[PDB]
Amino acid sequence: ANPSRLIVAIEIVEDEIPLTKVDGLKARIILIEDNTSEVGTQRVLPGTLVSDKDGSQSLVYPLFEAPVSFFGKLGDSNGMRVWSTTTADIEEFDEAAMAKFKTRQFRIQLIEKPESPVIVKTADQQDYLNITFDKGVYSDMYNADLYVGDVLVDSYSDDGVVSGLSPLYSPFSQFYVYHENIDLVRQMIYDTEMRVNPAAAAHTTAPGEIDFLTFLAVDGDPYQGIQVLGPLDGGITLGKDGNIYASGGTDG
Repeated sequence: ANPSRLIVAIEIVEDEIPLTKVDGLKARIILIEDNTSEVGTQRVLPGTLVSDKDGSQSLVYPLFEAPVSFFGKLGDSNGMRVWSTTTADIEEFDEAAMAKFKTRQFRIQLIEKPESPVIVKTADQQDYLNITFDKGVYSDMYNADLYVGDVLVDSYSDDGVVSGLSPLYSPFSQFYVYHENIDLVRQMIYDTEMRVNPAAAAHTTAPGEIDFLTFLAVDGDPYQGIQVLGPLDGGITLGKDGNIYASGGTDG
């Protein structure tokens, strides 16, 4: 009756964190479980976090949302991984593209259980897809558009034409990005950090360059104005090994 679904969100509050206090942010990645609402209609809402500093309450910002392509509880076997790029790693990434468009480059990969989980290769047979959460970014390195919304489904799909094989379809039928929420979240972290650690403006020159998922700065270094909350603290670790699955699949 109902597809499984993945909704990724971020819970943030203002608090005194440690700076290894100081005034910055307490954040944690969370999943919202809803297969009822129409896709793209999650709201920013107060979470369960409170602030030791001033009694303020956390807010929860839906970031993105992806429905599974097919009915059934088995759709709950679909999920994904996501991580930001860094001028610290083994692989490189499109540094001039980022420069030009002042946005951050991310890698997303689809996965399936049984779990390590199994990696769903893209059509062109790559292990992962290079994306930006912003529109208009075109990469000369990968000669592709990078915007997730425009490219993911399409990339894990293959109508079979010049391919000659059985049409291939993506396990996720659409990737909806909450642009406004993301911009709201990045600004928040950009501001906080420019204040806390103003040298960080050297490579983080725009709010659009903020990694709001794994909270690494471009240089590779985790922002000094964020204190991340892992599973110990009600959170979810994203990243190369950070597995998240769709849910709420119903058979009827």
